[PDB]
Amino acid sequence: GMASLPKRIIKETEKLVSDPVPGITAEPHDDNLRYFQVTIEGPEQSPYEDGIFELELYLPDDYPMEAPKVRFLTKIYHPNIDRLGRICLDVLKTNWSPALQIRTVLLSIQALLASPNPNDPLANDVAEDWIKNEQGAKAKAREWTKLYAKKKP
Amino acid sequence: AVLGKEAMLKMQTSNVLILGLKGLGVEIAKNVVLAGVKSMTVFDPEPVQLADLSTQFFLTEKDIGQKRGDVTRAKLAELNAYVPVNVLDSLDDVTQLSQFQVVVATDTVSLEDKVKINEFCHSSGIRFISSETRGLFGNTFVDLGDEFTVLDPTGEEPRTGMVSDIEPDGTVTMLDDNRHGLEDGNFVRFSEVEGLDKLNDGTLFKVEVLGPFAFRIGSVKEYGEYKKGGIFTEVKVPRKISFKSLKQQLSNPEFVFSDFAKFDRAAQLHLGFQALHQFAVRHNGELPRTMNDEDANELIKLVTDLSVQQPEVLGEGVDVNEDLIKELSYQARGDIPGVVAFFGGLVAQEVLKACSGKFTPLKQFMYFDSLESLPDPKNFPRNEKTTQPVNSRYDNQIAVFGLDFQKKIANSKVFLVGSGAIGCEMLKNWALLGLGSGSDGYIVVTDNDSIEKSNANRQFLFRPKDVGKNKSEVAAEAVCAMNPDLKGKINAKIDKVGPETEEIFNDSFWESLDFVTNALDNVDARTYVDRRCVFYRKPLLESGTLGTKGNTQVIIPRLTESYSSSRDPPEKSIPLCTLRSFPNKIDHTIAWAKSLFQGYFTDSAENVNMYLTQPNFVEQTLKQSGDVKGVLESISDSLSSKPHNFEDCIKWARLEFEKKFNHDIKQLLFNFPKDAKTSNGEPFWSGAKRAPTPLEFDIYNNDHFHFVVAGASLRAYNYGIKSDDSNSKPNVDEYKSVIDHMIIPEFTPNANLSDEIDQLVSSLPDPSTLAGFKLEPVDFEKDDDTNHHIEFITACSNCRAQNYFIETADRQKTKFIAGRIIPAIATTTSLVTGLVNLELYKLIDNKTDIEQYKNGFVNLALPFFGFSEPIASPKGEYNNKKYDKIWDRFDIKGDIKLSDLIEHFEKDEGLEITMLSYGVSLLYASFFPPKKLKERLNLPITQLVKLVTKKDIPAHVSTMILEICADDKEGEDVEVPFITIHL
Ligand SMILES: [Cl-]
Ligand SMILES: [Cl-]
Ligand SMILES: [Cl-]
Ligand SMILES: [Cl-]
Repeated sequence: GMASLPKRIIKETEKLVSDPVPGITAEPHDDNLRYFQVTIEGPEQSPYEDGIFELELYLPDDYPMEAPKVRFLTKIYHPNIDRLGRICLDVLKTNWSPALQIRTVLLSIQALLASPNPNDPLANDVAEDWIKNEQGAKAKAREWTKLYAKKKP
Repeated sequence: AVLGKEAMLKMQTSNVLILGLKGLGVEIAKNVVLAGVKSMTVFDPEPVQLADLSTQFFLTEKDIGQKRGDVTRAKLAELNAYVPVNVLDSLDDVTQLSQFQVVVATDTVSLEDKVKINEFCHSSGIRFISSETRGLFGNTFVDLGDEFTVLDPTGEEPRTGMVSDIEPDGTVTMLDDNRHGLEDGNFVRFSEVEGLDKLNDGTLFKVEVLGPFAFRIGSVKEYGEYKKGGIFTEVKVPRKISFKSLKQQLSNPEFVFSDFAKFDRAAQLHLGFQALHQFAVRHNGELPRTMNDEDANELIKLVTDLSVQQPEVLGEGVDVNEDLIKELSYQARGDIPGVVAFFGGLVAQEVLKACSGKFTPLKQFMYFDSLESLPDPKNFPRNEKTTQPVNSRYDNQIAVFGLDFQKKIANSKVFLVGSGAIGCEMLKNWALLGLGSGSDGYIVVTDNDSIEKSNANRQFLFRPKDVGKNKSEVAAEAVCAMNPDLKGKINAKIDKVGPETEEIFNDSFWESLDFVTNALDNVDARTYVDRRCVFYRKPLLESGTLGTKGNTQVIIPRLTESYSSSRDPPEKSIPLCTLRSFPNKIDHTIAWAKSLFQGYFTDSAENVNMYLTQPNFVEQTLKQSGDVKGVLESISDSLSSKPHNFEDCIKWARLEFEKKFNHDIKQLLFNFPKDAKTSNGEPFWSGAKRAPTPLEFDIYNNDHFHFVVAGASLRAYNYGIKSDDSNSKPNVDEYKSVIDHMIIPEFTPNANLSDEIDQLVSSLPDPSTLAGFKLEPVDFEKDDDTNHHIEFITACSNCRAQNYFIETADRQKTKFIAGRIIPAIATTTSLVTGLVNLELYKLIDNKTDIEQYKNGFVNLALPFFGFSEPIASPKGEYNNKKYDKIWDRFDIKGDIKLSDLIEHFEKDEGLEITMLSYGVSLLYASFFPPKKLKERLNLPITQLVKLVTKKDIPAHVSTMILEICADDKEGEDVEVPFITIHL
């Protein structure tokens, strides 16, 4: 565990702009390094590929002993994201340590968008749609992408 | 669930007798009594003396000359109203002991009498324990007799886990990378294993741990052929153990060791302690007099002869340790609060094992010393004069440390954060130490918590008369009752230690202090105090307990790691998905039930009241709220239901039962049938996904019944149908009458088919029609059995458990899990506090050899004692200037401008500041864009902060910590300390 929380945050922010992850931006609030505004591009060859999605991220008191909090702001049709932005994410739950960092959370979310998981669902309706009616569910995800997400450059 | 009961409730068989009531005897007796037993009986006819007050906290100077056993009985009785404390009038023959189940012999009983008492107890079937303390030395001996059986060695919950694959040969592999947590030689049973039929019948299997995620069983082709699934559960099998008498053990001792680095000493002291008694025999009952070389060398000779009488104690070729035994003689008369508290907790726990049958007893001897507490003799000489008595209560501490070091203890300035269990034991140790008792010393204790009872009068400074008052105040006054020398020296505050109080606890306050001690549980307070101690370069004494486990940590400036550098990871949180739909443990159902409580009985009432009282509620909620639909649906349902009679509260609870444990489950199975296959091609309901079955309400099922009872009562509270007043021992008939006449709507799977919000708001009633209408929100009080809260959570969790075939839990176990109740027992608390007070001595001597310090860990279940050298602070180097990553920092005078700071670092240190922050606020970054950089680079730090936070400095501030990132002379990144700006 680090001796200081804001020091850790500084170290991660510098490296986020220095060595960014493609398709993802992550920038803190000047008056609160614990709140991050995030956007993720929809992965190419997926229902979401023409959209850009907004997320809030937060670091709790005991970060990095405690995983970040994440919530989608953009309305999205996904087996693992519910109406209030909450995400079931394998990295958020069981697997956390100081070794993992905001970078890894964002990579994981990006990958969840590329490869949804209705087998372990959060939005049970969308999961039913995805298992029984896959192509149609994907099409609804496309419609919602252009309907609610912002367009790419 | 509970702490320990059923077959392990033998403590209500058990009458304990304690012989000798000096400090060791009282520490033991206090711990036992607080714990709870059938009876405590004490025996010490000897008259009180001033010296006795070194560690015996229940004695005062009014008592000098009276019997110790008489003057301690009343105060020990105060501790637990459920434990009778008697005094043995006289102990004239051994058969008087037959009325007791455990007999304890402390430092006041001669070894001759210990051998006699013990032979009697062992041959009579009575458990014997003895203990002694000799300055910084100590020992204990346990003898529970011929045939003792260990039925619960560790006391911890039995490990369990889900099986993925088992072959014809053993090799049980787990599910999705999970620890079994079992050790070699453990035994396990199985359930729900498909294929291997009679492998599920309760048979045990020895476990060979071949990996952290698998283990071996053997041949299992006879039970069947594994198909899928399964759960394993550890079972602890009995272990029969034999204890040898004291006489057998004196020449053939079996040791439990107290310190890796001191293994050999145990055989030395075993002889030494014996010789001490042999010395008292020859010298008319006296011990070796202090720092006396004549008596010391007489003791060396006594031991040297005892070695030949007991060759198996040292073995072959092992020499007697003159210097060790010499120090034993020097310190024989010492009475040190830390050592006495350590052995008090340790020995009290052994007594409780002997009473209960729980845990694994000590077998059979343990020896302990803390000689590195001794100061530098150069600094503090030890001889017959410096160490001599002075007609004070501290004489038997002076006996070890000398008067000058003891005076330094008196003139120390100390800060104690927290007045809980450990805080109270700490104030007791300090009272006995006379710490902060000199004219240049003081104590500051602070705690903003109030007092409230636990179970059967726990806590030995707080009483029923004290409920509601502050912990710090009552604790300070109690220890002043124990030692008046601390009257008016305890500054008992009630402030919280954090950012919100930095003008009370400021530069001056912290810099005055000699050292800090933390007696707080939560991680936030601990990291804050730790970082203060790093900032002001103060030593910090840390401790913690978790049931029978405990630890101590020393944080030494410019020397060791801090507390935050090594703190443990917090507890796993429940994954949201498993919580919502796929529970497999009672913890999940309990957490879900708590959520439901919150929504039913607290949130809905608050929302209704806001809507009825505020005029723009609907407009505002539309403007700024993530879950608009949830809030409005809550309100509209709360107001559309409107129960007018308790009949309707019962009906509402029953309909909620149907919704949550029938319809919602049927909807879930609609989405994913029990034989539904994933896109993968495998079943959807595999692994930790247990397919539920919907419940059919049965009023004779206890959980269904109590769900209805508790929910109807709490809704009746919300809608004012019954306040805190109802004969809450209900009859099934009353509720069955209402429920059998209800029509239960059939399950409609809602696959039936801005826009929805407007319909909601159209539904809401006009508040003018609800004139004078109010909902009374519930507040979750777990420590009140009248209120139906734990009843509701238990029953709700258990019905959901019935859904997914998870085994139910009773009110007490549900209360344990739902409260996150962390155990606090008296034994471990006293012991760990004792060890902290032993490292304190090393702080007083301002020791800087890291090998002199001791971080401690204990597990009184096994029992295990272990000590370890503190970890050195990590160190680095950026431009060949090496530095201490924890403690070092940069120092800067005045409210310098940001540009001057950057330039100063380029010139003096060679650093290129890339990032700079003050607390949570980012003040400057290398990637900041031009317009941004220009407005800041020319600002003073104080104004820079005013710009970012849009709030000016409070003005009481004199110093400022700043974190930074920077590159070196090459341009590559290097690690660097923090910066202190002195205003
Ligand atoms: Cl004695
Ligand atoms: Cl076996
Ligand atoms: Cl016990
Ligand atoms: Cl003194």
